[PDB]
Amino acid sequence: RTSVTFHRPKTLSKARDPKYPRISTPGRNKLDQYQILKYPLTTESAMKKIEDNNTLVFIVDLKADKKKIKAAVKKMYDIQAKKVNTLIRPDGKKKAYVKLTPDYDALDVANKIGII
Amino acid sequence: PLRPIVQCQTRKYNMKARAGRGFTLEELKSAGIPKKLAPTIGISVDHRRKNRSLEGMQSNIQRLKTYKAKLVIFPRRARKVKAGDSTPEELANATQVQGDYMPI
Amino acid sequence: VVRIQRQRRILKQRLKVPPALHQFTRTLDKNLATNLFKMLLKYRPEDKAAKKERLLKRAQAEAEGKTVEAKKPIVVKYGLNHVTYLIEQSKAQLVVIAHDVDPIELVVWLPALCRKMEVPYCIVKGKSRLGSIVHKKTASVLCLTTVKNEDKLEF
Amino acid sequence: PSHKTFRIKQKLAKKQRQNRPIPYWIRMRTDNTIRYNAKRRHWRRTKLGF
Amino acid sequence: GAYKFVSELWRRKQSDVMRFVQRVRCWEYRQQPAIVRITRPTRPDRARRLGFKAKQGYVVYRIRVRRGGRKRPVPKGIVYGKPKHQGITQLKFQRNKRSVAEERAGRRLGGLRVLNSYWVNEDSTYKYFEVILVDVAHSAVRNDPRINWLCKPVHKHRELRGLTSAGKKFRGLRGKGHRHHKNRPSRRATWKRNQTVSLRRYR
Amino acid sequence: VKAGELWNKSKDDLTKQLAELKTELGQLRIQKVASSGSKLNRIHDIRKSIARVLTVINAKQRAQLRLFYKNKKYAPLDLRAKQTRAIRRRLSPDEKSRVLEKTKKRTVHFPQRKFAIKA
RNA sequence: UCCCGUGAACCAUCGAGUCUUUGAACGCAAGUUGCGCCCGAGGCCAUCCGGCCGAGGGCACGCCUGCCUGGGCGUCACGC
RNA sequence: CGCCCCACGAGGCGCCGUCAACGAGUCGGGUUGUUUGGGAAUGCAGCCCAAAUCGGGCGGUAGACUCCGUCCAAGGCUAAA
RNA sequence: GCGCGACCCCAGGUCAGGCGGGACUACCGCUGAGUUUAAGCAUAUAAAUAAGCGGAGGAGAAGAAACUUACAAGGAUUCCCCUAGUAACGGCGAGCGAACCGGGAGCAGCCCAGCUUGAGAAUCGGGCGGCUGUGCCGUCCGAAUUGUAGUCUGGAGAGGCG
Ligand SMILES: [Mg+2]
Ligand SMILES: [Mg+2]
Ligand SMILES: [Mg+2]
Ligand SMILES: [Mg+2]
Ligand SMILES: [Mg+2]
Ligand SMILES: [Mg+2]
Ligand SMILES: [Mg+2]
Ligand SMILES: [Mg+2]
Ligand SMILES: [Mg+2]
Ligand SMILES: [Mg+2]
Ligand SMILES: [Mg+2]
Ligand SMILES: [Mg+2]
Ligand SMILES: [Mg+2]
Ligand SMILES: [Mg+2]
Repeated sequence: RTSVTFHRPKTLSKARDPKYPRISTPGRNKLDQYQILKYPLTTESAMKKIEDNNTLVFIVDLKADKKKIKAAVKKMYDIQAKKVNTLIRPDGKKKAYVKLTPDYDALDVANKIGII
Repeated sequence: PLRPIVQCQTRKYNMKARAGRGFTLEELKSAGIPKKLAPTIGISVDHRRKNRSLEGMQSNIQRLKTYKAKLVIFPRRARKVKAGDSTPEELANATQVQGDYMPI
Repeated sequence: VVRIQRQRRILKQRLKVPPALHQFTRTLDKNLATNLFKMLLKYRPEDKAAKKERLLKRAQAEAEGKTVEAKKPIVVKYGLNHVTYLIEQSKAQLVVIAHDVDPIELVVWLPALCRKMEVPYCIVKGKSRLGSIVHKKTASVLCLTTVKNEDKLEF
Repeated sequence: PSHKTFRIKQKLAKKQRQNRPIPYWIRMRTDNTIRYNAKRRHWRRTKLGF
Repeated sequence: GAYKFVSELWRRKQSDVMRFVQRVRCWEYRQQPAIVRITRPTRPDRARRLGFKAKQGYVVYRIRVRRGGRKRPVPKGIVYGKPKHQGITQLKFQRNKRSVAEERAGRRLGGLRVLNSYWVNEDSTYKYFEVILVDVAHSAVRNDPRINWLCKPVHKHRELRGLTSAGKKFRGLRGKGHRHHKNRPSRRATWKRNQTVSLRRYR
Repeated sequence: VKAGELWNKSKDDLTKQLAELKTELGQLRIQKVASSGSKLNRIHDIRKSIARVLTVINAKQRAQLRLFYKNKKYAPLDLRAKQTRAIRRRLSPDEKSRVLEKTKKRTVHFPQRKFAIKA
């Protein structure tokens, strides 16, 4: 040996392959789109945002992030979000402002579900 | 199970007889009841007690024969009659005796 | 673990070893051990595999021939309690004690017992080697009770 | 403060949902004894202590 | 039949043969941690008589405990009390060092069950004990009729309740007659019984 | 929807009804949002319909899951018997019955015999 | 539609299920929904037959039985 | 109620006298502290000393000898009241 | 230029497992006061108690004499009555304080270590496969001779004969 210092020799670690699964039942996706998008908001402030800013206001799950909101609005309503802005409301629910890419029309999206 | 006659200890009571724990090995062997069979047929044993005086030993021997005389034993199976078993007539006349069947 | 073991042999060196424990440290030679271990290798006990077919074979001898006919197989004897028993009955003819038994008290008194009972005894080097003969990991003692009539001279 | 944690914001939200007078129809149920909300809180009179 | 010889030599503890073997072992023990797994009993014959078997699930550990008494652990040796309780430094713990060791193993080895223990060595500062522990989850234990009793729930932490051999010693249960009658069922059970005021219905 | 009419179906068909009952629930949230009056009380029906279908798929999947592993294979932690921690750690009746050779000879020879007196 | 029946119910009862975030609390923390790593069903292209977003799920500590990987003239045998 | 029939193994019992193994820093003693109704020291614990095998522990006053009664520690399990 | 075998240690998100925490009526272990009483107070008493630290079960603990007794002796443990406010202990003050005998409730005794397989580890775990599935069978690895099984536990027992 040249070094005076004895280090820990490195050995093999074998990976896990258990003889029975600790979980048989699969995972349901409990935050699916209907959990993510609960219901659109119909406050007069929101109805302004539809015309003036091409925007849609939803009440969303408290555990949904901006990315999943973008995905779920494409599966449901088959549209595109240019930008999603969120805030957790003073009473505990999360509100998402969805801006549609300028292809789609927010008013026509508003009509196809019924808000205006 | 059957208890033998013993004298009490201590001057104040040595003139009084009472039930003891169990028969000694000599009392069991003199009456011809094997050591490891007695608890199985209703007779307690005491590997600790001693026989220092002949009369006490004689008294407890007679109890074992008196008990053996009025003891009846059912077979271990239905029809096989091995040693120590009894006649069917005996086993129908048999009831659960209650109280002190051998008073002291 | 390395540090303590090296000092353990060094501290052993420095201290005065009393005679009973220094009666080891005088082992049988290499020349004689190769001679002795040649004999022991002849009398290895029956291997695990070497043991199940004969019991399979003696099934037929019992099931049809209705006789057991296998004759006395002759092999070395081992196990400390067994060898001590053979020694005190004087059925032992050669005792083979490993120098490196730990705890040593298991064998310290064997030299005295074999000397008092007048059986030849040797101290070979390596308990792991004795265990190899009998198909164990270590053995710590061996003894040959009886040799075949072909090896009286060599024995 | 304006700088708060999510955990404190969560508890403050629940405290607001609980400052409401009881529904009127509760007063009509069979074998009812609730008169008013006996736990109403006012920010200037009783502090939350959290 | 070799266990008789090894036991007799261990009786002769002032012989030079035993003084040398123990002196070197005491050196090494002092060089190891206070609670160490060991592969085989160093006193196999003393282990045999204490119920140890060479079976899977039996483990032996070596524990080191300190020697001496129990100084009162108070902030400066200051006692706020009557002069009868003001002593500090000649007081003695009521459990023997054997009991202290088996529970040190017991707490650390929370998954195993203490069976017995036995002295191996000592010097002026430490005493060394080897504790026989049992894996009551091992199937080679659960199928042994002689040791199944240790798997029942009523035997959890026997050493912490004073129920091993050392526990039976400092509890005064080695002995039977007068001179020991207050220790059975327990010293505190005896005290409670003698304290009771029995007010019968017709009195 | 009825419990019986779901237990007698195929896996994919159960998945459909979950999907569409889920869609009907999403639209009923919006009347509450906008309108009122009468269909506000289909939510409780639809909400329990989803739960009932979820129960059916789930209760079914364990019957298969147990069946596949009920070759007395190693069982998953979610399919093993949860009774109490104490019960699971007991000894088996066969283990509690292991007796020693000497003690069980004490029963082959010299069992406790049936006897009477006065004879 | 639930009324001579798969059948109401703030009904009783219990075997089938679900069971958010935590807590002995277990990936590291915590006046933080803060900070890592690993696996990975599913989908996209091809900068490979690889890489990209993944649904879900792991990664605490001590201990026992077995195993795999390895270390030290500690004791040997055999060599070179 | 039915079929299966227990053994050359083990056990009981009768004699024999040849053997007859039985738990160690443990017991035991001193000293210290605690505890007890336990009083020349009831149990327990520290430290020191440290066993025996015609031997060991007891017989509520410390001590030596002769006899006498008594039990066999230092490993473990065990219902019911 | 090696490959050995064992010893003692490693590191593994290795296969499979068991640990910790909670509740306080009663149970087991440790530690541990002072108020108070003594018409003051210090040993004593309060008390081997309260508080403190732990460990269990449905009961727990104890239990089969290295026991008592002094008798014509008895015979595991626990609980009740009695012994008994007694023998004893105690600034012999204040106070404190059991046990044996006897009578009841309930009764039950067991198993190891060691000389004692040596023609033969006859024992045990695990993977895998099968089936009658709380287990049994086959097979392959391993534990263990520094000792698994069987015998045996002083009441005995090994032998021998019948
Ligand atoms: Mg924001
Ligand atoms: Mg103010
Ligand atoms: Mg104080
Ligand atoms: Mg004292
Ligand atoms: Mg007990
Ligand atoms: Mg104390
Ligand atoms: Mg008071
Ligand atoms: Mg006063
Ligand atoms: Mg006063
Ligand atoms: Mg005063
Ligand atoms: Mg308390
Ligand atoms: Mg108990
Ligand atoms: Mg009176
Ligand atoms: Mg008192």
